[PDB]
Amino acid sequence: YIKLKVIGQDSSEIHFKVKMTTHLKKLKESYCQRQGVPMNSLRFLFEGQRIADNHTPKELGMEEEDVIEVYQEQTGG
Amino acid sequence: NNRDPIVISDSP
Repeated sequence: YIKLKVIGQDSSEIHFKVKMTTHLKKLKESYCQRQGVPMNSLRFLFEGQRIADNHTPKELGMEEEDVIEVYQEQTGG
Repeated sequence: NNRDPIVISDSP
């Protein structure tokens, strides 16, 4: 299991326990539920790039104690 | 200094 560090806007450090097998689609939607907002409202930025639904931890280069940022999109959802 | 743990389920 990989423990990613999600940096919240209020300095909240979220520890998302992911697995190097699942898709980031499941992760993106689950995080939205954790906050209580609809999917596509929050953009996940990794190294300046936005995490897509078909994205996988196998690509880009995700590891343990990795830093991922989450921001609210102008679309609102 | 705030840590929240979330667990994800993986589809076989």
